[PDB]
Formats: sequence, C-alpha cells, structure tokens
Amino acid sequence: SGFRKMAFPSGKVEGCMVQVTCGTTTLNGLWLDDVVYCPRHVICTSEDMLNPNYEDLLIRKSNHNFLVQAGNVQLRVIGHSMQNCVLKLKVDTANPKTPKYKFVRIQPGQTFSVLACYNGSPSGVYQCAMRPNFTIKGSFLNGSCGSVGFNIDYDCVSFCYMHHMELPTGVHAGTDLEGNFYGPFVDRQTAQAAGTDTTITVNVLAWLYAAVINGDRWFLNRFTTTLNDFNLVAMKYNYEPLTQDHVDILGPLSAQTGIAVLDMCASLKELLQNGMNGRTILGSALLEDEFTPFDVVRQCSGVT
Amino acid sequence: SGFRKMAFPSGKVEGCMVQVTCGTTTLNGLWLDDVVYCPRHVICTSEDMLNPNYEDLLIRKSNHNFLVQAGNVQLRVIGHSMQNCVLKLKVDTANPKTPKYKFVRIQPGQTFSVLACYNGSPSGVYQCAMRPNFTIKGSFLNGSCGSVGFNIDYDCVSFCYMHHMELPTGVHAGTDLEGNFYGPFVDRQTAQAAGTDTTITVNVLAWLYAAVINGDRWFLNRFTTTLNDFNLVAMKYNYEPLTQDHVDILGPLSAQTGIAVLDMCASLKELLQNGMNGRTILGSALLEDEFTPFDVVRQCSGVT
Ligand SMILES: Cc1c([C@@H](C)C(=O)O)ccc2c1[nH]c1ccc(Cl)cc12
Ligand SMILES: Cc1c([C@@H](C)C(=O)O)ccc2c1[nH]c1ccc(Cl)cc12
Repeated sequence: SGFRKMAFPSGKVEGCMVQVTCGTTTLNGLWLDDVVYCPRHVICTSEDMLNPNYEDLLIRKSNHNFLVQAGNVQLRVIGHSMQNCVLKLKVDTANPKTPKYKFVRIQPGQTFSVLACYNGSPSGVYQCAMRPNFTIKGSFLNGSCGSVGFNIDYDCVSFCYMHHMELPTGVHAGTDLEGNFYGPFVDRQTAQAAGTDTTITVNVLAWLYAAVINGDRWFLNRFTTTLNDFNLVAMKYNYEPLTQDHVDILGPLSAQTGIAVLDMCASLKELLQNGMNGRTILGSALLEDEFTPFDVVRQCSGVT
Repeated sequence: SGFRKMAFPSGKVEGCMVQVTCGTTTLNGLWLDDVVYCPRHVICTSEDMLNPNYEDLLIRKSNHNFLVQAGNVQLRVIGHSMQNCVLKLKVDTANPKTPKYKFVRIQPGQTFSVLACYNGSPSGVYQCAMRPNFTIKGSFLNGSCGSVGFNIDYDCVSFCYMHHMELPTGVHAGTDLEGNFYGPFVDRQTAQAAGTDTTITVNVLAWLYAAVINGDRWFLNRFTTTLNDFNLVAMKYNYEPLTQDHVDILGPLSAQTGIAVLDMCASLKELLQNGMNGRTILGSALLEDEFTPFDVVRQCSGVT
C-alpha cells in the first residue's frame, strides 16, 4: 500500500549525461552511441538569445569549439549538425553505457521522469507531465539546459524531452530528441506566454482510482453522470474534456475496483463543485493530475 | 526556477540491489562489498510473522538456503549472521559496483530517497521523510521489503533506511542498515499503531523560503512572532515545536531572502489560523513538510 509521485530509476540515463561547452556557455548533453545531443542554444551568449540567427552563429563554429566532457574525460568531436533546435555532435567513441533506447514525441497529459543535471552531473530526479499548453512545471536553474525527460519500458529508455527554455512565468519549454519544440515555443529570449493550463482529467480519474485501491474512499458518492454532463462541469473548471478513448483507457482500473468510469466522473464532479472541505486524498489537498492511468497500474502492480 | 519533490539520482543504489530468497519468501537485498543486507523476516512465512522466534527459525537455515541473485547471476553465500533485524549474508564476490558509502541513522524530520524494488529489480524512486512518529509514508507492495532509503553527498551514498513492515494503517516501518528499527516498531505481524503524525515545522518554513525564492509570495504578511508565541499555535495545530537550533539552520535561507526566520513563522502562523483560502504555494494546497532546509538550499543552488 501507499501511493507516491514516483520517478523511473535514473541509472540508465545518468550513464548518458555529458557536459557540453561552446565558448562561455556550458550546458548538458545526452550521449547515445557515438552522438551527443544538446540544445543548439549552446552556441549563444545571453545577448544572442534575444534574436539568434542559428545558421549564422553556427558558421563560426567548428568541431573543436564544442567541448564535450564525460565524467572527467574529454570526447573527440568529429562531426556536428543542427537538426531543428538540437545539435548532434558526432564523437569518435560510442558511449559504452548506452542503454536500449527510443526517441518518442509524447502527447499532452503524458508523464515522464526528468534527470536534472548541471555540468553533465545528475543532481536529482522528479516526475513531470507534459501540460495541455505544452509547457512542463520543472525545477531547472541556469546550466540545467540539456537535461532530459524519459520513460522506461523494462530495459528500453524512451527519451521524450530535452530542456531548453524557462518562460518569464517560470514554466518550462523544450523539445523532443529530434529538436522539435513541444507547443509553440521557440529558443529565443522573447515574450512567450503559455495558454491555459487545464487539468488532465483522465489523470485525475486514474489518481482517484489509485486512492480507492489504497484505502482513501471518502469522496465516493451515490451518483453517476454521462460524458456530456461531466464535460459541462469539466469545461467550467478548466478540465480537459473526457473522451470515450479516456474511458476505455481507465477500463482496467474500473475493473479492478468495481467502480464504473462514469461513477468515478460523478465523484470528480462533486469534488469540483464542493471542494475538498479541508480533507485530503492520498495526502494531497488538490486533485493530482500528473499520474497517467498507466502509471497508476504500474505503481499499483510493482512493474520493474 | 521551479521547485519539485526531487529524489537523488538512483544509479549508485540500483547497482547494489539483489534478490534474496529463503524458502518461499523473496525480497530485496543490498549488496555492498562482499555482504548482502536484507530483512531477517526473509526466513519467515506469513504464518511465522504472527509470533516469530528469529533465533529458532534461523537454526534451521544454512548458507545454501539463502538464494542471492544479482541480475541473472547467482552469488555464492559463504557466511550469514543476524544483526538486530537484518541478516548479513557474506558472499564470495565483492559487488564491483559498490559506491563509496556510509550507514547513518537519521532523526525524525530528515528526508531521503527510496528506490522501490521488486525481486532485486528497481521499479521507481521517490522522496520520503522520517515522520516524527518514526513511520514513513511510502509506496511499498508485497515483495518490496529490503528496498532502501538513502542520501548522497557528491559520490558517497549514506544508507539510512531498509523497508521491513507495513502497519495495518498503511504507513511503513523499517530499520537503519544496522537493523535497528526507527521508533518502537517490531518485525512481527501484530497490532502496531503509530503515534501522532505531527508536521515537521522547520521543513515547512524551509519550503516557504523555497516558495519566496521561486516567486510565490502571496502568504507573506506584515507580522512577526516569537518562538514561544509561535509554538503555542504550533502545539494547537500538531506541528513540531520550533527550537533555536531550527532557527539557526534556517539562517542561510533567511539571509538569501532577507526574511527574518520569526517573520516567516508569523506568515506560517497566519496560514495555520486562516488556511490557504483556495490558494496554492508551489502548486500545493497544503503546507509541505518533506523538504529539509538542506534540501531547499541544494535544489535552489543546483548541487550535483
Ligand atoms: C553521423 C554524422 C553526423 C551526426 C551529427 C548526424 O548528422 O547524425 C555529423 C557529421 C557526419 C556524420 N557522418 C558523416 C559522414 C561523413 C562526413 Cl564528411 C560527415 C559526417
Ligand atoms: C564477515 C563475516 C560474516 C558477515 C555476515 C558479518 O558478520 O558481517 C559472516 C560470517 C563470517 C564472516 N567472517 C567470517 C570468518 C570466519 C568464519 Cl568461520 C565465519 C565468518
């Protein structure tokens, strides 16, 4: 029993973190096989970040200007290329610790673990969700750029995020491992504001199922609802509309607990309308939306 | 910017997890040098757990009855001994991945990372605090016993916890790495109830400092208090009494933000008396107490 905001074990990812320096800028890189991936803004000064012409700035850079250090040993850069907002530095040595891996572009509402790094050294690991406005609420200080987000399926690491920017509002923006930003964000120090940070409804319902499994049942009521009726309330509360696809994904949790998905929606509806009244669910005073239905199943079954 | 419930990178600890089986019971062990540490209740069936005589049950066990598997390779057990509530299995091979390490017995209010494991395989990592009633609120299912809690100081892992029990209330109990339980708990399936789970006041104040540093300042008021006056309110709200030692530990956070420790106590006092009024602090609707002042400094400075 017990339910925690849990990250994946980070060992496989720690073995990939390197330090990348270009001029006076130092950030993190991800070393997989003989390639080091890092934000292309490593070539920028804070002045350049106001209006960077990346192709032009890159003309002045050669392989020897990209200093890559893995632990305390320097890697030899034998090639470099820019793919969207990431630089790929080809090195002469394949990372001996390269895990089985994939590059995946996640959807909003999906969760992942971030290994926050500074100067190629891991400092901590925490769990995130890609928000419906394509920002993440992370913990990133100067030097953390190039830290990556990931999920693990047994022994295969699926890298889904690379940290690039902190918006003036304190939220974070970044790219998948092909260098395409999530959402409308760009790697430029400019006024970039996020849209509405709606709540990931399917995740909140999955977390209400985790709560029932772990003994917190006070919020269960005698009501039911329909998707349309539920969605009128979700709209009013800035919650994502619930679809039949979400109902289907919650199927296994519904089966395990015997609580129909629409009955859990009705409990959620009353919680939205009435609040918590000073009570908590799984030690939280708000409805948690950063556990997917897969995360709840995984944690409630002990997948390794 | 941004402040998250962050765990230490778990790689160094993942390299130490092994599977230990005795008869029909399988749990986790911690392999450091040529020793594997695991809960002594590995020798018990669920029937034995009602009233186990560990010395007597251990007489029927030989080195060859303890099956230790590291990954998919079996380790040879050449000695075994019981130290308090842990078994130490001497193996013929030193763990090649043994990090620099210490065994420390923590105080209530101290935080640590747990690497939840099943069958010697890491499933996830999360941050905990040793509660003032010596329980932890973890996420542990059957098979998770032997999972460990730890902190890291650069390259040295200080192991402070080993998971042994889940109380009927769903909270968790365990030992330090010398096998002494935290608090009054025993490794017996019996009625064991926890005392008052008070709030770790110094941690909540450290987290209010993290909130000010990260821009959440609405709760700051025009008041101050004294330790005695603050403690009258802390007592009423089941908060730990604040001491001059706690005020001293918050010194660096006070200096960095320019908010006197007693002024932050007065903000905390008003939050206790008035509630949050539907507002949040660092995305939480309750006062978080599982960040120590050291954790706040570390996360707000990017220590690796
Ligand atoms: C894989 C790769 C890279 C990486 C960065 C990549 O583009 O994936 C960069 C540069 C080169 C490269 N293969 C080469 C073969 C011939 C020559 Cl002349 C250059 C390169
Ligand atoms: C370190 C150690 C252990 C571990 C479990 C320990 O007690 O720390 C267990 C058993 C033995 C041991 N050294 C030995 C030397 C001679 C003999 Cl006859 C037995 C043992």
